[PDB]
Amino acid sequence: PQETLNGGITDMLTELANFEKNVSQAIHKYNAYRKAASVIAKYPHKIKSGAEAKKLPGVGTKIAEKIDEFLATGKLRKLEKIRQDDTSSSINFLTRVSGIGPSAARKFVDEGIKTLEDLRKNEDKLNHHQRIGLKYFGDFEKRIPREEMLQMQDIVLNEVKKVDSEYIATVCGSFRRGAESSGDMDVLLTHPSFTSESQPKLLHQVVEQLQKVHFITDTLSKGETKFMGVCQLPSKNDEKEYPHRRIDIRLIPKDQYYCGVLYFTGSDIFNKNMRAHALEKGFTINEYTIRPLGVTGVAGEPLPVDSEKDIFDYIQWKYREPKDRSE
DNA sequence: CCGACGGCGCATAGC
DNA sequence: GCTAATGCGC
DNA sequence: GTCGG
Ligand code: NA
Ligand code: NA
Ligand code: NA
Ligand code: NA
Repeated sequence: PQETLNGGITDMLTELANFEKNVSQAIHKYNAYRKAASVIAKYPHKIKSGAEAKKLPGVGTKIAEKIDEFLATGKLRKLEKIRQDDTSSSINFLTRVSGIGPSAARKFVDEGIKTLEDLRKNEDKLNHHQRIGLKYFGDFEKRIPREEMLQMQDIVLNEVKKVDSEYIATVCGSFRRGAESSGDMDVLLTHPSFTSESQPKLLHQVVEQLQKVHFITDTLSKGETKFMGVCQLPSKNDEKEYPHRRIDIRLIPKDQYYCGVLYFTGSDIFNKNMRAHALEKGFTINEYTIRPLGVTGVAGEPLPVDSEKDIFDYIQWKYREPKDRSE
């Protein structure tokens, strides 16, 4: 539905969500407000009262009251006040730097560091992740058009294959479901030599190749199974530079790969629905495995999985393509 | 009334 | 020095 | 903040 419907309500709830997470450090209220915003954003009517909204799952008595106040006055008193509170709006703002969470944002604002310029002048106080997040603050808040995702995928798959043609790499996330834009790039990597029961340089060799061709420009964190960093598409003769983008690469054991691909393809809602059905059929599906449940509820050993299809086959579901996995 | 609400890889105080 | 907890992001 | 056992 068009934002013209309940965009004022949804924006208000998301704003309240951020202050719960970033200022109050109340992650479950942050998720409460988000869930309310999501269910409202799906509702195909311009909401007329708090009681109407309360019929939706995730909207309770308090959000109903807030909606009544927003509908009658066009604002929320509590939101206006915290909006103009110098310290709270600064803590909320600083968490938009990757690497700055609620605790670091609080500590910063406590000692007078409230803006990006303040952070710039205080690099001594920033860890490595935070410095990168600052350097790319604007680029990281930009979306990635799908054409650029295809160009990024071209490079990633080419260089992975060049390191060892037995690697398997899949770009997941909404991109794999067909999305016209993406927030980051999520790469799932495996190799036949790497199983649950089997090697500490499998991920490193791929990261190193991507750094040697100057696709990966920065590293946020790197271990033996997860890389989080920054990359940038190459520009040409006299064209403007592409923004820097967030990329993650995870190395998964071959026998857990398609459980990983399924899970990191999503959507979140599809995942829950698929996991709901799997239970109803006697299986438990997590990020790693699919296991049968005994009649006492006791989980058995993980079943062999060799494609996404196998998982659908186990739970008597027709294979669905990623484009039809929105829910 | 009252606890759950996701769990885990990697970076960076307490002994 | 080692170990575990915590912040962080996803 | 909302849900549900
Ligand atoms: Na409700
Ligand atoms: Na942040
Ligand atoms: Na953030
Ligand atoms: Na080869």
